[PDB]
Amino acid sequence: KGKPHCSRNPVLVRGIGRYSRSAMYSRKALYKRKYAALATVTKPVGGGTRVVKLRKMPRYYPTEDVPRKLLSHGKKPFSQHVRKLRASITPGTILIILTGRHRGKRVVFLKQLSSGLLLVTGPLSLNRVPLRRTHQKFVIATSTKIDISGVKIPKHLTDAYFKKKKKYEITEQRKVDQKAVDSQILPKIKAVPQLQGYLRSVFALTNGVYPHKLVF
Amino acid sequence: RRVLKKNPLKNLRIMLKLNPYAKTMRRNTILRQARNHKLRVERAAAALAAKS
Amino acid sequence: IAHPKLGRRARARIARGLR
Amino acid sequence: AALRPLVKPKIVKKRTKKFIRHQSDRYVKIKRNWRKPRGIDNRVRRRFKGQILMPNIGYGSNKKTKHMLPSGFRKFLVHNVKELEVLLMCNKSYCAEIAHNVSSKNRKAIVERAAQLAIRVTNPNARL
Amino acid sequence: GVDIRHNKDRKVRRKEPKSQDIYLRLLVKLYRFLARRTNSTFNQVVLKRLFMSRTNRPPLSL
Amino acid sequence: NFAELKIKRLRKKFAQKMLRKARRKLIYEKAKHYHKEYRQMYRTEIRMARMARKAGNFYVPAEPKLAFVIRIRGINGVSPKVRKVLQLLRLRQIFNGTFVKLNKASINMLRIVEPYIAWGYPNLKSVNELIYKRGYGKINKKRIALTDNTLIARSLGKYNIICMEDLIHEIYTVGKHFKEANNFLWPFKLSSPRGGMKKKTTHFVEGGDAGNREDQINRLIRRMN
Amino acid sequence: SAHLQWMVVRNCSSFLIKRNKQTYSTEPNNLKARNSFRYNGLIHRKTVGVEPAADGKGVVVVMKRRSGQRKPATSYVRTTINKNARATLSSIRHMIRKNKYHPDLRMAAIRRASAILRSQKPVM
Amino acid sequence: SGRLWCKAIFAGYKRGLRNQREHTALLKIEGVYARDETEFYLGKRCAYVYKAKNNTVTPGGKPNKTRVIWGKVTRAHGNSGMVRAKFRSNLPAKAIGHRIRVMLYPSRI
RNA sequence: GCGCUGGAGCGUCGGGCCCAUACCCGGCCGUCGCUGGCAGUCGGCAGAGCGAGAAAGAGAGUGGCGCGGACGCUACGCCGCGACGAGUAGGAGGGCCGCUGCGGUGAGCCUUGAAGCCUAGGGCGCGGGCCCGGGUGGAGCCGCCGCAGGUGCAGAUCUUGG
Ligand SMILES: [Mg+2]
Ligand SMILES: [Mg+2]
Ligand SMILES: [Mg+2]
Ligand SMILES: [Mg+2]
Ligand SMILES: [Mg+2]
Ligand SMILES: [Mg+2]
Ligand SMILES: [Mg+2]
Ligand SMILES: [Mg+2]
Ligand SMILES: [Mg+2]
Ligand SMILES: [Mg+2]
Repeated sequence: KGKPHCSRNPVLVRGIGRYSRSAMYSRKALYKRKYAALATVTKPVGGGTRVVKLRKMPRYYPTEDVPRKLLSHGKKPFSQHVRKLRASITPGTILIILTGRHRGKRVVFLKQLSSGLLLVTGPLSLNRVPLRRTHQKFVIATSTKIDISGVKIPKHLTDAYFKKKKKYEITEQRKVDQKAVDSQILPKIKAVPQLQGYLRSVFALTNGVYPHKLVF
Repeated sequence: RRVLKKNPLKNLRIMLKLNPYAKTMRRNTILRQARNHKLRVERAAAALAAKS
Repeated sequence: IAHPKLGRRARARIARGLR
Repeated sequence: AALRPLVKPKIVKKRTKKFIRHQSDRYVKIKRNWRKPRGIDNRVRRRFKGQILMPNIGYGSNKKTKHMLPSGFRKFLVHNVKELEVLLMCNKSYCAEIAHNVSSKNRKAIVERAAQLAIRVTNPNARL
Repeated sequence: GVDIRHNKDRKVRRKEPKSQDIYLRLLVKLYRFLARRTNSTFNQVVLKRLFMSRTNRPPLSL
Repeated sequence: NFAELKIKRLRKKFAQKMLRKARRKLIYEKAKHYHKEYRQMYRTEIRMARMARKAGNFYVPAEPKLAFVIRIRGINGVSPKVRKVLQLLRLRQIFNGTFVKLNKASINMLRIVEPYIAWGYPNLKSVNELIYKRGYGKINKKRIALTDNTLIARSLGKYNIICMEDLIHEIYTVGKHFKEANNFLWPFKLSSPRGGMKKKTTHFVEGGDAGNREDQINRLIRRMN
Repeated sequence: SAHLQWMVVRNCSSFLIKRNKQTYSTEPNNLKARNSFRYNGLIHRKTVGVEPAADGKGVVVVMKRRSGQRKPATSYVRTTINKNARATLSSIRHMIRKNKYHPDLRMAAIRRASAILRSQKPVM
Repeated sequence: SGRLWCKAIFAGYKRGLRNQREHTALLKIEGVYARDETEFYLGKRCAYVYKAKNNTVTPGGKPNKTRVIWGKVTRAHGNSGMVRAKFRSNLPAKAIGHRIRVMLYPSRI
């Protein structure tokens, strides 16, 4: 055969190519690419040979069975969905957690996980925030970001790494990774004046404070 | 059985099935609009440079 | 060509043309 | 483990409260059973606003989930053990109901027979 | 609403014989199958006359 | 053997597949030609107006031949003469719409039902949107959604109407077989006008909605569709 | 015949039983035990039947022969099958399919045989 | 360590002059009094918190007497910042003129 | 009505907003129409279709290993599309709505407890009403197919009794 190649049509919009059928015919160079024209196993037994059948008939039959459903096309499983993030969420930004046990605290955002969740972590020395997953919707993103393009997060932590197992116990690797990422995050945030205190502080609403009017 | 009618003005492939020429029309209009947009941007930039 | 009765030979020839 | 039905649909009922007959609270001689009024100036009959609703056809529940118990089966009255073998094939859709006139000793045999035949009984321990 | 009058919205034509004669119903079943699975309207006319009552099919003389 | 039956049925399926593809190319090119005709028609009126103005004379545009009529008033309290014409216009429910060609008979009919209707001259975009979204077809005196070209083709094929684009073309530029196509089109069930009617009871001339809204009917359609 | 008898039995037989929006048929040779022209066990020239055996184990299969249509005493032959579930299902499947003996209800017979087999085993 | 929800007042049901539909509720969120400012609160989670006689289960903590009726904010209602909300169960009329929490975790910023 | 006077009055008006069982889409029920489709479950006695814009045959003949395949179909049954749903007097149809007795039928129920009655119990059916749970009762009772009627009460200054 031949080595697989990428599509010759740049995508204009979703479902529409930039080149028409005849133009793509020329790009494919189809003018010179014309073409024209299991169930039984033998086993020795000490007798003779037995013809054993795999996938035998069912031992039991239910009183009745449901009919097969119709066939759809766009209902893909969650493992292969396309994940999107809000325009205000970039690596190195500051987030406000509102739902979990660490509600109202300001946290540093690292990256988007393969499960669609935000891999967030604050300096545990500052606001007691470990390497924790969080949902994009359940998080408020503010207009204060740091440039973490020069840091390297470990690549051995993923959704399976953060997946719950089954009293909870902290493993040694969690502490090792937390120290490894803190040693790269904390010195960077300390460059910005009065940033450690802001992260230590929490978010709360007083009288006369309205989210629609205020901009973060 | 009953077929759920999908709006050709919203859906793309439904519109193409009813009228294949919509694909070529919607390709041409996007390319024309993008080309006109970049021409106007270039003309505005040239005019600003001349004024400067 | 699209007419079934009178386009049979034309469709036959274009089919051969694809081959 | 309880014998689950073949399919457990989401039973939705358009109306849950019964249709109270007009002026059944006012009098004791009027029973709660509904009767359509034929009065010339009857307030309910002309369905005035804020009055007693009338049992129209539109209150008919879905045919797929009609006569269905909350457990997902359909009641079937059973008198003797011989009638249980009828529901042997209709195991995953229909349950069995023991008649009020069934004696205790025969009810025990019916319950144990249904247990062998994997047939749900609404009242397996009625009298004991 | 709609400006539709329902005086004649229901057809009065028959769909089955008004008799419990099992032999007639068996013949009705046979011609029902023939009428719905053949392109000849003769079976349909026979089916209609089978549905018709006693007085609508007078005894034809020799 | 069955070796020749299998290849024969494969050839038959391939033959009808080629026929379908040829039909698809046909309707594609017909749609292209209709687009060209639309461009010519749109530019011709402007060009004729320009050449008249530059010479100093006037150019009376061709009087419109197609109109869209909407029933804006309810069933209750209608004169028998008015309701009969409403039935003849297939406007039974409120906010029901239809296309009517213009002539001496049609204009008089619209005049005699003027208080209860709102009619105007739809444009190409209005016809496109109404046919694609609210356009159904009367197939075997039923109401079938036009989700495929075969539904139109099986009923209007003998009138050289094979695709929805041909149907829209005849509706906009009234052809010989306009009556059959319009009668095939089910009356349009338009929703309530978003934003509200200015005044239902009074004529559009006196600030109401009923009457001859010549080119303003497109604004009504954009929010009723 | 068959349809001639059905037009009488469909709403008059003693085996017929109607209650709770449901109707059944308690005839001795009715698979699925429901009143239908397909599964009636008395109005057909050829009929199959799946019943539990006299002992608490095995399944007896009843078949109606061809000659003695009017001789009920010899009209039915009863064969007792006492083996594993898979073998019993295969035996009944072969008995109906390869003999072409009323192949309309072979699956219903298999379902009934499986149901009887699972009922005969001790219940936890 | 403070409030994380906006304050709202349960003004009433979605009602006409002589009729009311109980499946929709009218909420007056404090601070916002215009349509151009009520856009932010669309899609938020609105919860009505109330106490009861006997204890009930509380997620992530000891059971207590507090109960809520969750709901969402559908769309704006009028030019005065009033908003419409739909709850899982229709709000009882006892809550007329009472505080309803409007959360922030259904964020869109 | 409270009240209202840089109107919450009067005349001409512009945006925005409010809601009917009205209109658009969607779910469910029923009616009507297509007097529509299904006997084709035609399987090692085999080959899986007649949705397709175009009147008619996946028609035949003469010469050049593995033993397998879900439901269905009470045809008075099942299934698919559309449109419609007001109602007095009045008419028609369906009642697996209700009562009493008769002919058949359930190897029906029943002193290991029937009818009747009560019940803050579990339900079903839109509805007529019905099936189970608990208490008293001590001797009869019901389902299906047909037949028959002295067969259903809120009234009648209704009759009797309380
Ligand atoms: Mg009156
Ligand atoms: Mg209506
Ligand atoms: Mg009539
Ligand atoms: Mg009026
Ligand atoms: Mg609006
Ligand atoms: Mg009516
Ligand atoms: Mg009597
Ligand atoms: Mg009481
Ligand atoms: Mg005594
Ligand atoms: Mg009385």
